[PDB]
Amino acid sequence: ALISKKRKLVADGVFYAELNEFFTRELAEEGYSGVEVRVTPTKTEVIIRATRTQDVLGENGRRINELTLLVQKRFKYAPGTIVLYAERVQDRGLSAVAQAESMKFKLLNGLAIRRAAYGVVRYVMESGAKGCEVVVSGKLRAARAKAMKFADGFLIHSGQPVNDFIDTATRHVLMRQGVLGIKVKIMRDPAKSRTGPKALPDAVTIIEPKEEEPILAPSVKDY
Amino acid sequence: RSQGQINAARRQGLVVSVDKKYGSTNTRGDNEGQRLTKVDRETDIVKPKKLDPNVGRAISRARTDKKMSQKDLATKINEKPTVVNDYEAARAIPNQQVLSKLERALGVKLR
Amino acid sequence: IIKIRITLTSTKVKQLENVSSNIVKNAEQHNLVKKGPVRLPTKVLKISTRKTPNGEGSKTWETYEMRIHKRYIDLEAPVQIVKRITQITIEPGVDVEVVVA
Amino acid sequence: MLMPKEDRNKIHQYLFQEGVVVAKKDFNQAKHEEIDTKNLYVIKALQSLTSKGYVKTQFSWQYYYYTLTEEGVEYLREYLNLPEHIVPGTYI
Amino acid sequence: RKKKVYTTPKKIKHKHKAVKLAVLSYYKVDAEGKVTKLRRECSNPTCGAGVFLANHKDRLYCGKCHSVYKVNA
RNA sequence: CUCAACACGGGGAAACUCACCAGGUCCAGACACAAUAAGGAUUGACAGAUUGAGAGCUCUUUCUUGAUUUUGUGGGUGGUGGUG
Repeated sequence: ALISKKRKLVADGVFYAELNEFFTRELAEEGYSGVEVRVTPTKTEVIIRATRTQDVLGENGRRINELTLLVQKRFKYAPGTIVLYAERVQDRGLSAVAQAESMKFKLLNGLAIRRAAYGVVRYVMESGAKGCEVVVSGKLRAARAKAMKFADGFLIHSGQPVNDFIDTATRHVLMRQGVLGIKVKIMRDPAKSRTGPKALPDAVTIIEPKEEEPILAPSVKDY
Repeated sequence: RSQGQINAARRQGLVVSVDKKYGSTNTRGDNEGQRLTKVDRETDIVKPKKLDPNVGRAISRARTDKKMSQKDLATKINEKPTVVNDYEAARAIPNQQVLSKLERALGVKLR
Repeated sequence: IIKIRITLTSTKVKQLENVSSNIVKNAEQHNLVKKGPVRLPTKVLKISTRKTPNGEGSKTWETYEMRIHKRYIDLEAPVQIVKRITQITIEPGVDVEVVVA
Repeated sequence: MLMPKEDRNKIHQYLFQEGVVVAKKDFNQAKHEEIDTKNLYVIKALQSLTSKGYVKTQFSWQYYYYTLTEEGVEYLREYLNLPEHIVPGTYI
Repeated sequence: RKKKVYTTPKKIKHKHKAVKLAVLSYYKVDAEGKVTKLRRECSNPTCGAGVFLANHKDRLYCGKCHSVYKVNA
């Protein structure tokens, strides 16, 4: 304590960003997608959002007891006051961070660019997305850089609904010729949205009326 | 495969397996052409033949500390001098044709 | 009984107001005097970077904001029920401190 | 590195004791915060281990992250200790 | 920057190579068999009678210390 | 270097920043091989000379250190060095 809330709330943010960049670098080979911290009294806890939890949770408790030590050594936590959980991913076909790492590692196995990228867009469409778009930019097959974009569905990128329905991820893939850039935008449809708005702002639905009987039989019914 | 049966199975029939190959005739072999489909249809990340743990460390010295340089060594195997550079300790995906020419040009029998 | 004070600080409006609502709901589940949620003025923390790396282009500026919402509730309670109500309403993004006197 | 032998012992034992070292990318940092030795020694001792195997390093935000591998835990036994001792978080 | 001139006199000079003399640990030996101290020990409590005080010219200098133990005589 | 360079590089530089100039240290050259090497691989130093300098830089002197270093061969690493 003894720190102002202005410096306290900012320091919580930079602590989160340092953790997130650590796990992108460390759990790159396990399909990592994000973290969230739950600052509680008595052992603040950290959850790791990675597809293959059977790999993140190593043999007999290794590979996450190691990461528990690595965090509390670097951030000077007391022992036992931080624990690391790994629940897997909510529908990995719709996360742009996870689908960019999939796009990255498919490129590093020497897959053709047009095949590795059409295999990502069609998987995201299979996952119930309304539109997604993959951009590969760099020196693709020549010495002069170009940019290829692969799209399906539709995407909106205009306003506040971008903050609601767009997930973006940028990845640097390191090649023999140089560096290629991977950009994945995924627009999850608002119909399956659980929280927040559930429709686009200019979408109107009219409740269909039920037709009535004309004469309606002028009379009285009593009790 | 190679003359084990392809003449013995040709006893007055003359057609079993006479179809044409893939058809490059100077582009390299298809030793990973099977694995290229598997990384295409599997919608996750797979690890590409991770590293060269001791075939890097031990065979760099037996090849190059003997007489030679990598600028010389990459010239007789016909690859760029950074290809041998990433076969030195780590940081490569090892393919068969490059690793075969690495073996037959300098003798050390580690694959 | 003892005079207590609970201070809430967060960057999320929706996640904070329901926590204070649970605090007051547990406060008149078993009745005691409220001195209910007094909302402090919101703090806007502004960082104005330029836009870019290197200074080529029109001199365009951005401003980024973090919004700090703060609320304190001044309760009095027996010593037993203090711990349970301070431990049940724990939610991510909301920082709760409890001053003893 | 010259790195006198009584400072390999402090470094190598602590890597055996926990299995992790983080250690603060800053050379000439004057007595690293966990081990009683210099911070330059901690960074350069475990660079020697990494090149031969025995440990894997991650770097992020001016900090290193050292993890003892399974080819290094067996080696670090006869360097410092006797058998049937568990270095890493393998101990339940 | 194209090259270097090195206007300083052409000094690729290096340190003394921790100068390699012959075997030197000798108190003195008499016949059968005793030995007595020469280049006497230090007055340091942390030098437990194992260090040799060099005598350059009117100086007694210890090497267990980094810099300075001066019991001059 | 027209708009789309010229209170712009968040560039209000006393040192630091710092990339430039006159000079002095150090290796922070991992690992592998080979050699030297427990008749010592090597490391550090008081005083004086010397030096901008209380830099053992280097030298005079003779103590200390002990197998991590040194030398050579390949590499490794770093670079506000080049190419936007």
